[PDB]
Amino acid sequence: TVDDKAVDGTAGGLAALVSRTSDALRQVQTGFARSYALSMLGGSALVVAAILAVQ
Amino acid sequence: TFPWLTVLWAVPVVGAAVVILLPAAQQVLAKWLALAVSVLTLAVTAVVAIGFDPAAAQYQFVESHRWIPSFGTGYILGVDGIALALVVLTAVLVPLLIIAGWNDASRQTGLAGRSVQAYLALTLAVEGMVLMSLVALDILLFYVFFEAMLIPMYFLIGGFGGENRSRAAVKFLLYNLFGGLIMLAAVIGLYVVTAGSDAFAAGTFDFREIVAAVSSGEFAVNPAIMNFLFLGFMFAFAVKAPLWPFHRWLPDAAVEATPASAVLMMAVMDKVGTFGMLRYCLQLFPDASTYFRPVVITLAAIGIVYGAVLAIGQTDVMRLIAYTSISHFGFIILGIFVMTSQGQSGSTLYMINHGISTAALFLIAGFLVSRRGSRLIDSYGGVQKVAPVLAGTFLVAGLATLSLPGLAPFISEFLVLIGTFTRYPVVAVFAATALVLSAVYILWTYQRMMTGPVRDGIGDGDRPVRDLVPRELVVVAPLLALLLVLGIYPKPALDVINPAVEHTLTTIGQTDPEPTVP
Amino acid sequence: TPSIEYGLLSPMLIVFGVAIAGVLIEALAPRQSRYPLQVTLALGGLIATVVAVVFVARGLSGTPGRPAVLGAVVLDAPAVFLQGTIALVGILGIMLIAERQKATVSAGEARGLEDFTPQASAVAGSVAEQLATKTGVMQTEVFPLTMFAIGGMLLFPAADDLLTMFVALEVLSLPLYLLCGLARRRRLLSQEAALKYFLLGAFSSAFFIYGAAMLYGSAGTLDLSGIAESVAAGSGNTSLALLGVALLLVGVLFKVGAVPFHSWIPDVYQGAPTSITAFMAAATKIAAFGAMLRIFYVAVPALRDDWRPVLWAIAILTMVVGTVTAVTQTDVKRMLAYSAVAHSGFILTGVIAANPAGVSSTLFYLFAYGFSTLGAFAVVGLIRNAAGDEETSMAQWAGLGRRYPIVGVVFSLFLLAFAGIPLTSGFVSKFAVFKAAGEGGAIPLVIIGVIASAVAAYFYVRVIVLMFFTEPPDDAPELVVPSGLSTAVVTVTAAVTFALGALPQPLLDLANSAETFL
Amino acid sequence: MNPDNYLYLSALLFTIGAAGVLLRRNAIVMFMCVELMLNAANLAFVNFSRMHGQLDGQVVAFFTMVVAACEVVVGLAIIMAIFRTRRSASVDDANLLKH
Amino acid sequence: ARTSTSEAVVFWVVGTVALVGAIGVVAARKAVYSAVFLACTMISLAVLYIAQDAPFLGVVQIVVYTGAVMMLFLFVLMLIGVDLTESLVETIKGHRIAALIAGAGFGILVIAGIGNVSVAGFSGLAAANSGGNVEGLAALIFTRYLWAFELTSALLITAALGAMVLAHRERFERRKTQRELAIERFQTGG
Repeated sequence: TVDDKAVDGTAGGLAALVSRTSDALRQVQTGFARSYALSMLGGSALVVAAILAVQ
Repeated sequence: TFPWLTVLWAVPVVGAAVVILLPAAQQVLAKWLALAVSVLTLAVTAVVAIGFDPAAAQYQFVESHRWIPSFGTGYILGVDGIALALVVLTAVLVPLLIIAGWNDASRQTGLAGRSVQAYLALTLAVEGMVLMSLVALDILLFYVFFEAMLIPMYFLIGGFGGENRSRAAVKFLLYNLFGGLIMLAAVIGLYVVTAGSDAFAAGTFDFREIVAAVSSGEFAVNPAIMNFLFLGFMFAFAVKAPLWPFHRWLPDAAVEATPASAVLMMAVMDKVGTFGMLRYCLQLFPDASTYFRPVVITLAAIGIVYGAVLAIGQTDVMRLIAYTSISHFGFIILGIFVMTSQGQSGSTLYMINHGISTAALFLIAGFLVSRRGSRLIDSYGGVQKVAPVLAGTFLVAGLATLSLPGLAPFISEFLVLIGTFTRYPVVAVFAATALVLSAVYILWTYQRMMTGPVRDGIGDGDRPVRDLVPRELVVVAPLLALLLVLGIYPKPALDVINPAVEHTLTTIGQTDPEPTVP
Repeated sequence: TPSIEYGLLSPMLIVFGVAIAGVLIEALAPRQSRYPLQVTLALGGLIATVVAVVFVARGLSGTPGRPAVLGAVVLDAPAVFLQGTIALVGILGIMLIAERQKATVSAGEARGLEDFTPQASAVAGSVAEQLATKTGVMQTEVFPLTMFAIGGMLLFPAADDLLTMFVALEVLSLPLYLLCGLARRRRLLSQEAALKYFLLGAFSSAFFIYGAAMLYGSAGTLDLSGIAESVAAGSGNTSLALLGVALLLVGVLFKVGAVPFHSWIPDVYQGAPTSITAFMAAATKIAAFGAMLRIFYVAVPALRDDWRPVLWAIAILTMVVGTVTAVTQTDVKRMLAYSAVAHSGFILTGVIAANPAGVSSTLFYLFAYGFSTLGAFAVVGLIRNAAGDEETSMAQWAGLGRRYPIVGVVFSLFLLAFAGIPLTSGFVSKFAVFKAAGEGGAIPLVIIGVIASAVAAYFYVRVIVLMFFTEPPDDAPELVVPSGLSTAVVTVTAAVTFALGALPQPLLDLANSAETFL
Repeated sequence: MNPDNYLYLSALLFTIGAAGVLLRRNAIVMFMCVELMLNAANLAFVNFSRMHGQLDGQVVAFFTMVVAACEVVVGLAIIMAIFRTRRSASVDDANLLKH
Repeated sequence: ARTSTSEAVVFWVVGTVALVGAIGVVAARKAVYSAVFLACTMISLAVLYIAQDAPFLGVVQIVVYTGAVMMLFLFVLMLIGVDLTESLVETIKGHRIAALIAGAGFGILVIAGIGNVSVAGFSGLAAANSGGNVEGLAALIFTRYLWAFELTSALLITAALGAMVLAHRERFERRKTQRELAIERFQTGG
């Protein structure tokens, strides 16, 4: 039980986490060019990070 | 000055290239040519071993060329006692695995008729890449081959296997490649550290120079960085050579892959993990290895007992042998990391003996599984009556994996256990229990299969269990012969291994503890 | 008067003159003779460009480099390296683009295997489009457009000032905007891809120009060296320098496809013509990364402590989101798109090194990766549904390798290179960038890239599983080899990906010699 | 009036342009918003060139205008092809490639 | 650094026009209104260029963008509609708020980055425009920026090629001539 559920189960849980995160990220590609543009404009994260790099 | 080591690894790869390039119609010629290349590599191994003087310097047959100076790595080969031992193991096994998997690729379709040729070429490429890893005295070269040899075997598992071949192949490759990539992180960290230290002219991968510097104390580095790099190496070598927690991939693949390929994975390739643990981890990171020595020792002993127990609990022959190999890998790692001359020498001889013993036992079980297409233990019974020679060889192999003194593996397990007692007696007893556990999962398996009233369809019908054919006799006889010889007279192999072990223990600032009595 | 270094500017001048000549061929050459001349004029020109570059490389043997047009163009070792890489990749891309249909029974053979719709102005599936296909007409205007792109991508690494980089960025982007909408099949998807790429590229270019404005404001000049003197001299407005760097980075990251800006790549690479996909995924990545190397190693080194933390995050995201999103992608083209997304972050790690090893590793990475990606996309273009549509759903690829062992093996090599398994240029490539990052103080990025590569190996490996370890389905896609041009592309590309992985010191010495900017 | 005010206006204009590209479906409106961003960049160049006592930024404004014209024409071509196939110029409709 | 109060008045009125024009471009629900607002913004920016000692740039702005907005208006009438009043209703869940937030944040951040700059030295343009604003632009364009000027030709050619490849419709889709129509069993009258 330990082998099939703990040792194998930890790796399987990591795989399930990776797969769920992949699905969640893939939902981010809504296919709307304006959504991609919204992500790019939120790329002002870069502007704020570079400006805050002074402090 | 002849490139003996270079040719040793080159021949299998060139042979794979020729084989895969043969016309599909030359399948028989392909089999024979692959066997011939394996035998030629074994002859090269024979000359290398004969010319090797264990009383002489630590590294022999040293070949050196510039390969990638930008990365501080050069094509540097050189075989020591331990590398020589594992090279001999790989060379003696590979032809036997070839004649063992003679018909393994027959029932495949596709590949434009090259399924047999692909099988053989993949086997040869695995053999050569393992050899390159063994004789490589360059850290980056060794990592290159150590990681890459995963791919030929990934194919060899995925193609030429059972229904779960895809899943088991993926799990194997991903586990091992994740470990290898962690070791890549560690390798790059080591390069940065060497570049940051005045001991080297530049960021270096030359194993000998780095070892000399760390021993001489000039290459003094923060213990934290050394700990992390050691852990990076350890993760990869542990997933490769299965240390208890990380063993999980090996059972499935060994089950799914054809028996010859599974043996090539376990007996030969997985050894490379422990080999690396012996050559690099200890001789690159002595202080870190010592600091982590208790934890790794604990993991190895737990793996011994845990694999023994699981093998006991396995209903599947192949899964049982895989877990048995896991427990034996626990023995090997325990003996290597106890840093005792008895321990390390016994664990090297244990790599040899376990390779041969698992090869024999697993191939015999593979023949039995071929006869009747079930891997379930309960599917058999009273096979000893129908196929007396098969049962006799299976029992002999089990005895070998059981660590019986009349056979080779005992000489090693004993040596390892003895070694463990001088530094961790509790752990030594904990592992010694595996002597009982081995009897359990070996003799109970033989009882369930070979003894009792003959099961249905065993001696009759379309799936009878016919005795060993002459080819299986050729596969089996040399393995049992080596087991007998090394059990009775391990003196030559031990004499080769001991100088290397003594060199290593001198390198890492460790010595066999003095006896209690003055 | 101005002095024009014609010998220096020779490659770009040759490409742009060839593009102009190709437009002339379109303008005043009869239909039946247009394609033979264009493919003649284009390929030769690029070959000539390649030749020019090597002579220019000989020209820069003594001096590190030189500006050409009173600034605004500097041919230094990195510039010639990137220009040569782009020239070779353009030759391969145009060999893909020139591939005509496999004349079956009719003479309507017309540049369809290149996947270009006979008349892009026609409504997809209209009677006019069908009649054009039957008549075998091709819009040869593709060849000039492609050439123009190369011209821009040749300049964009070599541009030595903000105005020239912006003009080159537009000059390379507009051709690609147009090309993305000309696919022969799934015309709706290609048109959508063209619209998305145009809209997002125009957005990114607007950011690029606004950042150029801010940098000019801070520095009082727009020659890169002048900007570096200003920022290092502390005379300019530091806040404006930072804001301009960030806004410029927005555009360049869109061009390479960092996760905050990558969203276009999946769709565009899926819907664009497979030939144009292969061409762009290499050429645009190379040109954008060359320009970014120039900006971060020439224009604004002194502000490293200011922009290092940003790229860090981006790289992290790029490697994670790029790889994780690919794990569960089910379309081969889209999976390769996300693979490119991840390798953009891998490159950015070696850019973050901010040390000469960073530049050398980045240049090698771009060369090897561009070649590998071009080959992989060409192969994905060779696979066809029964209806002719490029079969891209991974399920239809089951047993593809078994039915076509040669192409299966080549594509598996490309996938392993992307994963970075040793013996492939992809390994050496990722190793170089990671080594630069670690030696530059960015070891944590090396660890995160290790983890991301471990995650990505899964989706790289599942495709090999589908090719080889699964039996082909009932409706398996057939391999169409339209012309010897595509075969030559595949062979050259795979051979490069393999040789440049086994013996990379050639071209790695050239990468090292290109470690300094003018 | 501090000359810096111009930059703020430019920053505002670009911002609005950006918002436009995110908010308006009609491809022509998106093109006009992109033109707004490019022209804001031009305004920043003109102000900075005035500040630095050189016509460089004014020159750069010409090339930006050229790029804006070429970009608008290319977008018009792409939109014409898409409109022929679909008879709609909305960007949201080009959603086939996704996930 | 404070420019003449006349320049202050010009900036305030004209930039008010420009900002309102951009806002109308984004907000007007009739595309023709948005086109006219764009024309207004371009005109205002041209006026600002002139006011900033950039006569030629402003004048060329007025000219070229008159042309450009005329064509964009034609394309609005073609592809969108003559007086179609678009809904401007958010179709992507919560996208409107996210776009407003991102745009406002980027604007605030860019303003913060710009901050006070002119106080750090504002060298008037008189030394440059002396001898001819257009003369100075010619000196720069054809001396230092000659390569970019040449590449503008590549931009032009690529635009033409895109227009011809994607827009021009070859013979197959050519509309029949009146001459052609009258013929064919006496079409349109039989």
